[PDB]
Amino acid sequence: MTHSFAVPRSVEWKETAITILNQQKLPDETEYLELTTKEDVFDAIVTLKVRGAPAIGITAAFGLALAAKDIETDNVTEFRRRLEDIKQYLNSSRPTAINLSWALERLSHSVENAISVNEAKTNLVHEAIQIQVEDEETCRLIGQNALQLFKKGDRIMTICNAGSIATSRYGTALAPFYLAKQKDLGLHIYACETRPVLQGSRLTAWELMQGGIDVTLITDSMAAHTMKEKQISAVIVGADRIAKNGDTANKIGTYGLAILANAFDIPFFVAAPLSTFDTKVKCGADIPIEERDPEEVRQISGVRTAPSNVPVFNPAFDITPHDLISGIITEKGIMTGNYEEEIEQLFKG
Amino acid sequence: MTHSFAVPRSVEWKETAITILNQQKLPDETEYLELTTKEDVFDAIVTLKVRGAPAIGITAAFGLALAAKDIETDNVTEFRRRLEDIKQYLNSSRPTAINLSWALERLSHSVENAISVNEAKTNLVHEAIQIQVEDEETCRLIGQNALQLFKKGDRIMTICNAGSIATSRYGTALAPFYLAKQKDLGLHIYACETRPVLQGSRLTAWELMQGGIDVTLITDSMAAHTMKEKQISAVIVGADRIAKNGDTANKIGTYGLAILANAFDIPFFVAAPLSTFDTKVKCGADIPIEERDPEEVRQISGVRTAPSNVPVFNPAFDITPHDLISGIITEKGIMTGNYEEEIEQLFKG
Ligand SMILES: CSC[C@@H](O)[C@@H](O)C(=O)COP(=O)(O)O
Ligand SMILES: CSC[C@@H](O)[C@H](O)C(=O)COP(=O)(O)O
Repeated sequence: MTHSFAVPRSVEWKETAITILNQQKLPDETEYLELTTKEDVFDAIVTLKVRGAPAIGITAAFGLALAAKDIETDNVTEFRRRLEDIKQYLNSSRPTAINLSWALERLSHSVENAISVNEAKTNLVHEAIQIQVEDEETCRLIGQNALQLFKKGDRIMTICNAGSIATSRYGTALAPFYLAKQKDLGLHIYACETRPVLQGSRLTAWELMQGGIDVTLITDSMAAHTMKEKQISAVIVGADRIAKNGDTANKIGTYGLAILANAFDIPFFVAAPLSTFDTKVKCGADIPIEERDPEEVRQISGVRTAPSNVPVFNPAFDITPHDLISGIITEKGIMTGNYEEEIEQLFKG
Repeated sequence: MTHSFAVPRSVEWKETAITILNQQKLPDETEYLELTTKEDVFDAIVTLKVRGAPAIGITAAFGLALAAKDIETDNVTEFRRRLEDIKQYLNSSRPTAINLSWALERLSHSVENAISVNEAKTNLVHEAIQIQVEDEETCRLIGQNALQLFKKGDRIMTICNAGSIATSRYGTALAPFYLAKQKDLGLHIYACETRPVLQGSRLTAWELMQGGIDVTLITDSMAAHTMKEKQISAVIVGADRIAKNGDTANKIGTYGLAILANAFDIPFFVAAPLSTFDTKVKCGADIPIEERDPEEVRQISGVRTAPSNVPVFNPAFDITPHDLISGIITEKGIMTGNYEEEIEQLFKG
């Protein structure tokens, strides 16, 4: 079962259905759903039955393609007109993760020159699938490129869950941990539980234990004391959107970790494929930050941890300025210097 | 009841019983338990049925005095000798907060000249009560001293629960919020839920609303995004033990809060009575950091939030270096630096 990370679990195309692992039922139960309509896909994304930027893009894509089937039309222009309506719909699920819009826009552009309806449908399916297989390679290369940053026995801190179920498989930020365990370098990782949704203790602690990876859980507030007491070597995280300048919007807490890392002068690393980059957003300040249902903070896995009417500020992401970032790892390699210049030279083709 | 903070709820002496608020049940329900044995006081402390440094001291003191009544002996020296076994037992309760040892030690000293066993016993009670009545007055001064630091309409962030039920009454870090409320000084409090025990979520958010204080709940990981997005103007926390150095031992998370505060150039304040200072240790490294059962982090109320056997690191406190401290508020007023020399002057009265 220590190989489960190398197999697709988050989302699978079934031609007539889209099967997704239900992440809200972990760590307790491992259940799979059958999404059949875009309402289902919209619901899975919005309520986090499926989460993690890359995997959300893939699902949204399979979602648009599955839904385009029942678009019984004569015209291709009309087909596009109808297709655009379903796209806007699934795109309004969650704001921050660029991958969502990026996937949808990719499938949209794949039928711009389409000549027939059937050719379009096929295009959508093929383009969706290609997106998934492509994500698999990048994750694989991201895992490789990043491990270069760690020496044997390093203690790495991380936040949220940027692993095998947040992507097609393998993962991004957690990917190098699966490889290091392959190359016997005794890496020790400290996973922040990631409140309020707890992606760290519920998914991260879950999948790494599954892979026979050494992982210790800690609350988020314990970061600082842990960097000191445990002398962690570095901090590696994924991302939901990287601005043209390096500003990375990621799970809420990341920004606090980056400022903490700098204080302890511990390198802070961000790993994410090109699909998560947004070259048209100038800086992090222009990145939409999603604020979710407040009961997220008032309750947990079922019952009360706060009075009912207490007002809460529930942002699901923050922004880490590129200057607190020691490096960003992508499928093409590791950037360090001037990110604006690096981001660009990176999108040569 | 807004004025509920101005009345003792944490611990109350009853000659043949000690009544406390069962803090485990908040905010769900408000329940008082009767403590009648040394084992009870010991249970309530270890299980956090009563918590917060001063309340722990006041409560421990009453237990010692209470258990001393069972001591059968005409020999005063045999009496004190026995008082010492009960004292060690009560003291090995929890290690980090000095108020426990301080109160227990203060009571032991009250009988060292005792000529009679009945005198000594009476002595212990009077001394216990006096510690309680004195904490109330110190809380008052501190709320009134820290209020000088805040202005109308400014946002303040705090952590854990250094208030009304963690002390005799009124509280410390939270004291000024109540005092500001009675004079209509518009203050917006931002409370960190404080994982894994959630004293901020279940206690602070509870007593502040119950006082008409404008409070907003956030997770511990939201602090960085909040200090910037809400333009936080300051941070005020309580304390479990301050070394002659000024190094403050407080609820896990304080340390990171102090460092996030320094980055954002936001003043950081520690509010705590003299009984919380420890001049016997020269710095934070000399302060015992209690590590609690890892279950507090893997689950809550029987609802697990992680794999049941994932390794955990559960420190309930961390150390904030005096350098990251803008000021320390005591019944004596405010200290802004050169702490050693300063608290040194402090204790010569
Ligand atoms: C492949 S994970 C990349 C990020 O999107 C992820 O780490 C994250 O920070 C938030 O994911 P979410 O969908 O918000 O739960
Ligand atoms: C008036 S309480 C101040 C402190 O003792 C501080 O708030 C704290 O950290 C609490 O410890 P706890 O573990 O809850 O007992």
